[PDB]
Amino acid sequence: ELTLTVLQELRKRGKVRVALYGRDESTLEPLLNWCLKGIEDVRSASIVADWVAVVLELYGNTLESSPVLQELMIDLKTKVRHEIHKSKEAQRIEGMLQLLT
Amino acid sequence: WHNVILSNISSNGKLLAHMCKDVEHKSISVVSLFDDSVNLSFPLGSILSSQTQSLSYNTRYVSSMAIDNMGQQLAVGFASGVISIVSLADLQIRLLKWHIDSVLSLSFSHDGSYLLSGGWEKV
Amino acid sequence: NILSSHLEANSTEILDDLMSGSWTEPEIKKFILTKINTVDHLSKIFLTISKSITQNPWNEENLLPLWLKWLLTLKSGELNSIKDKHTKKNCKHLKSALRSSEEILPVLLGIQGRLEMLRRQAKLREDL
Amino acid sequence: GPLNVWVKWCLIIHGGYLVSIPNLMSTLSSLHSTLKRRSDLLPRLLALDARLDCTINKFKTLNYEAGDIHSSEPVVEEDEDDVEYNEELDDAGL
Amino acid sequence: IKTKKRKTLKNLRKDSVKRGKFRVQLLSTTQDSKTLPPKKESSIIRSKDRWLNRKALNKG
Amino acid sequence: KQVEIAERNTELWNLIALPTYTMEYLDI
Amino acid sequence: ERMIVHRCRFVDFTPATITSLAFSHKSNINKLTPSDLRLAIGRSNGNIEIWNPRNNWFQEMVIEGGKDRSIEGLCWSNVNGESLRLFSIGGSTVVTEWDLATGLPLRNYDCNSGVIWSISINDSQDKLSVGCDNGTVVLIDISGGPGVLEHDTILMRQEARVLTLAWKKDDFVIGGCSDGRIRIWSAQKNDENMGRLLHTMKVDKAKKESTLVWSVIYLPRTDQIASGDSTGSIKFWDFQFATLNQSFKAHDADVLCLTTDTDNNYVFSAGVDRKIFQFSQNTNKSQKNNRWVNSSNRLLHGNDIRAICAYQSKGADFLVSGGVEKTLVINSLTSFSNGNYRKMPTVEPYSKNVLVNKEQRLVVSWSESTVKIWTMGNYKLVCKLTLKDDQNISTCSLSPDGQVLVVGRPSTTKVFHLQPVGNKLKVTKLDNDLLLRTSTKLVKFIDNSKIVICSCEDDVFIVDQEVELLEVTSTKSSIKVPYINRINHLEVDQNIAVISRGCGVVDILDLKARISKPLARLNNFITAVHINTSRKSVVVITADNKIYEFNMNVLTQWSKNNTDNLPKEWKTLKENCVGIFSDIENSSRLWFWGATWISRIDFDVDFPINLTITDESNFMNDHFFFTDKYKPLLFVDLISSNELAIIERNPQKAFIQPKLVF
RNA sequence: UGCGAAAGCAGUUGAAGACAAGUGGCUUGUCGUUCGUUAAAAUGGCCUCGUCAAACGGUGGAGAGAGUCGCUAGGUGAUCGUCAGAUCUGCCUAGUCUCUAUACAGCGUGUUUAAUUGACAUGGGUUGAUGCGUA
Repeated sequence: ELTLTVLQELRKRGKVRVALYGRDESTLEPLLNWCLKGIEDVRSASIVADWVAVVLELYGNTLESSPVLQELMIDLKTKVRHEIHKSKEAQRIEGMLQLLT
Repeated sequence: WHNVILSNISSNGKLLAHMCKDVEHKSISVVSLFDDSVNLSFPLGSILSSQTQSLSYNTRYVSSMAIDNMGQQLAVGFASGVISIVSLADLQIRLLKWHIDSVLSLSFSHDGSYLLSGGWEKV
Repeated sequence: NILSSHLEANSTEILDDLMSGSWTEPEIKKFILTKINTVDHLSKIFLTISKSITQNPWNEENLLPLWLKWLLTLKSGELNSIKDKHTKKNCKHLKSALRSSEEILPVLLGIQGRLEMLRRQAKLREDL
Repeated sequence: GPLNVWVKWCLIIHGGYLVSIPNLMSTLSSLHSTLKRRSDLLPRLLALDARLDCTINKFKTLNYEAGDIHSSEPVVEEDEDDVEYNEELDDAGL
Repeated sequence: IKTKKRKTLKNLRKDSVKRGKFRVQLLSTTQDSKTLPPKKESSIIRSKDRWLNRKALNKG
Repeated sequence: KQVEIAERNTELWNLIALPTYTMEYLDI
Repeated sequence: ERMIVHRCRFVDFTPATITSLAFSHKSNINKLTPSDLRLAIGRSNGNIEIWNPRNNWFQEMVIEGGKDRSIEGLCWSNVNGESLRLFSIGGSTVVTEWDLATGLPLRNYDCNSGVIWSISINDSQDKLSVGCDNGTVVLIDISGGPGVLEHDTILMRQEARVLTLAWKKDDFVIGGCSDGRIRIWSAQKNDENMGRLLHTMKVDKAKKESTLVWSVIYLPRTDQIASGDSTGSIKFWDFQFATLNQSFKAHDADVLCLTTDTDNNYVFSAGVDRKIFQFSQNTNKSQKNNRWVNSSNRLLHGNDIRAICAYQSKGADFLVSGGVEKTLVINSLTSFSNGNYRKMPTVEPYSKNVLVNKEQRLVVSWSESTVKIWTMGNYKLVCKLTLKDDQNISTCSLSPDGQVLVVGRPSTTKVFHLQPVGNKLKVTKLDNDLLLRTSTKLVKFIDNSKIVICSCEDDVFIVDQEVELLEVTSTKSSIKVPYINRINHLEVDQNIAVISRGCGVVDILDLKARISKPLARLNNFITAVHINTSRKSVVVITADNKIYEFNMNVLTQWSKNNTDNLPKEWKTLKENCVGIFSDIENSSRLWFWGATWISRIDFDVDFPINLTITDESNFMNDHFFFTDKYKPLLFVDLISSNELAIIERNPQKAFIQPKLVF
């Protein structure tokens, strides 16, 4: 919750981009390596979504250069694949007991 | 004064400064009003830096000015954020950069050794 | 081959709907990417596929949406800069044609849950 | 993952008892709140995996345009026998 | 030969070996002593640059 | 198949340096 | 073919950090700039460049030092009527005085106490303070003549090392020490309190680390001492009463160097937080109240500022500053915040470190005490010579056919046979004790065997023997700056050479008869010389960026209209052309280059018509093509009739002063 | 800009004059100028007033951490091997099992539904970073 509240304070307060400007491979790996863990939880995943979206918006060339965060993006992709299967099947359970009202 | 852009009067009310817009650009004139003790004027391009003429219009727009109770110094606060104390006897400037947005208000103390400033930060 | 025939036809001057049909003929994923990688400019392929996906946002063919998603993956540094007079309302009506599926994915997942419940209790009560 | 297999079987089998119960949502509120907060953010991670997968296969196809080139590109060297012929004190020596 | 090349280099370059109670120093050459100023004292040069790269000023 | 096409066009809607040695040319 | 261009970035020849700037003459605002003014730049690898600020800062001479040599302070000395004298401390126990002619030390005076931390020169320049690591301040009697230095007096000792010195006048000597204090000694001979320390002042210490006073100057118009210490604070102290008037909390880290102008209306200051602060007292109220104000502040440097100095004359008023990033920066003195500034290139190769040979497509390049050779193909490093029997390197040349290399420094030179053994070379010393004993500046290879040697003591040999060389009239600037009549350049191919000395004298020499036939015919310092075998011509270019050519056996009509039909690029050029050659496919077009551009002039065409030393001060006396897209430039040459070799440079922690984030 | 629902649906972006720069005109750009239309950047960031320690009362927790190769479900690797399968007592994940000052987080205890006390002369001076190794 402390990592979440400083992410949310930087999101509401100023700029995700300001907090992410001067980074490179070695100084982004903490963020994405936490975003792997934060993408599972419901309370963090909106903030994890927009932080990952901004960092791939403004570091799409470091994606090409460094291979050792390509694999981090691939692991993040399979994480969002598991989570989207979960968020789809939760909607299916929601419908299947909406049927029982 | 046949065209005025901005104006201020000292704390004792003994003199007043203002801007002119008389051609290539504006101008700045100070005048004592309760006596003909002093009245001077100069184009403010001699106040402004050489960097500001190749920069944005905020660097040369002026949103505040103030004078002290002797008319020795004058504070020009610009819309870029800086303040500049000119020394009116010789037109040498000193830059004070803290305001990261526009300078909206300036004042001197009575002895003239402290400058209150306020802007878009609420500080 | 037939990808080269579609390339030459779509590159000459004309036959854009027939060009997308010839692209849908062989329809490889690798050659689908290669036909985007080869050409240096488009004759408003975005405009004709914009009107095709606007008139059919619910088609069972994955060909033109696959072509649109690979075009947007590989060339969107230039689709936002080729033209911005008719292309602005083009992307506008394409986005408004496609937002309704985002509006109705929850009801389709709900009905999928409904039907899985019904078919599984019907498989359950199978009379010994 | 594992436990909602239990919750879908409880609804399928006991489909009469908890449709005859008078307040379904009031009696199993915690299930409704859990599934609502699980499935409420589904458009957000839809947009997340669209934007993520786009850049992922973008660098994947750009690097698969030249994926064979970095297998024998490294032809680097070191302080070779020019250093031995270089050491002029060791050239007076040996 | 890979693990002792610096050893034989330094043991052939260096001088002033021991002889029992004694130590036989070489005198240097007017060549070097009149072509160059003497080397810096690495103690004080390291002190000055280590001060200007102390941790308390956050360099980057 | 309806959820599959809804998923793919939802994806569509949510989808809407110097080396050490070169060799180049200049004017004669 | 069209011109195919090898943009090489292989050579990582990197200079070292500027540690000491000094000006030869002091300021004297109301008199003209003297013709003898030189700036001296001591780096941190131990070499001392000497630049002349006439017409955008050309570099006259360079005095290199060798392995593990550095230079921390240096001071000039010019008693009126006698030659310039240049003393310098390194990181050692000696002071080193250099004779400016040869580029060698002519004196290594071992100061009789400890490792020297700072050096300063007396006003009237008869005495020299060296402030040492064991807390001593040693006076060295300088006025005995150039070269002879005597010990005078060790001043009253103390514990901590004295890190900076200054003199009040001939009378007092001020010293900032590493215990956070500022002592004041009296060096007034024949007083009762001679040598004992009169006062001690203590600066506001840092809370969590020790404080060191890094820079101390005396301000003669008022009666103060300005002092910068390692907290960043800058303090002004009344000399009589020995006490603080006002303290400014200016920098964020240490203040390494600070200086002032002539009339002490400004004090400029700089340090490791890489901003230059300006403290002004120019108002009549400021002068009658003795109140400096913190006027301005500029961010111009990249890493540090370790040296700052100021010059101010009738047609020159600039402060010069340099630091850990290797470049120099010129600003205006009385117009610091308002005016403009010029960041010099990190190297302007007036003395080259790279040359190529067209056979084998190979290029040699020498940094400090090692040479390296690679070939074009890509490219491949074929050989290198890290000769460590050597200590310092200087200029080098290869034989045409690429057989024998000759490396040469001012103490000796050495010649190495080379044999390409395939993907490597084999290099063998060939002994010649005449070469092993001679001092060499330039070696330029008459034949595959014959070379011409310019010695550091003005000898011109021809080995593998003696060119008669006439003498030059010794005027006041030649006796003042004692290297003006020294052979800078010599260029040769096929038995005909030409030498060049910086008085404006460029003399041809036939290698057969070894007679001069002088063609001096010049007005200032000569930047480069190249001989055109077509037209039978010499091509000189001077520091004013004019191209003259003359014939041999005075200037041609092509020179006569070219000089004043010269292009606007040449008329607004800032970096001097350090290299000329001729094209290989055409024997008459010539292809030249400075440190930030590449040009080519055509032999017959003529085109139609329609922060410097700028005064009326004299010099040291009393189809056209232009490109700059290879601007961090080190050396260019040719290989064959269509390709070009453009070898350049390419890139450290610094005090983070962050740009505004959005 | 208008109508709207938080989605969206319709509309765009002219003219005059002055000035600046570049090459009396021509080009470009501005405006503390007017008329009409519903219509990114000057190295430049936020005060002191007392800290530290130990409790207590509510509020949240993804719990902060350590084991058992103990079970359940998996994902996967090195070498050999035709596979079969061998050794690594293969590794990693999640759940379970076991234990701790609920270890974690936050607000409050001046009066509040509730809940707090105690240390310290809250200075000056000299070293203290070049004195240090357990890596």
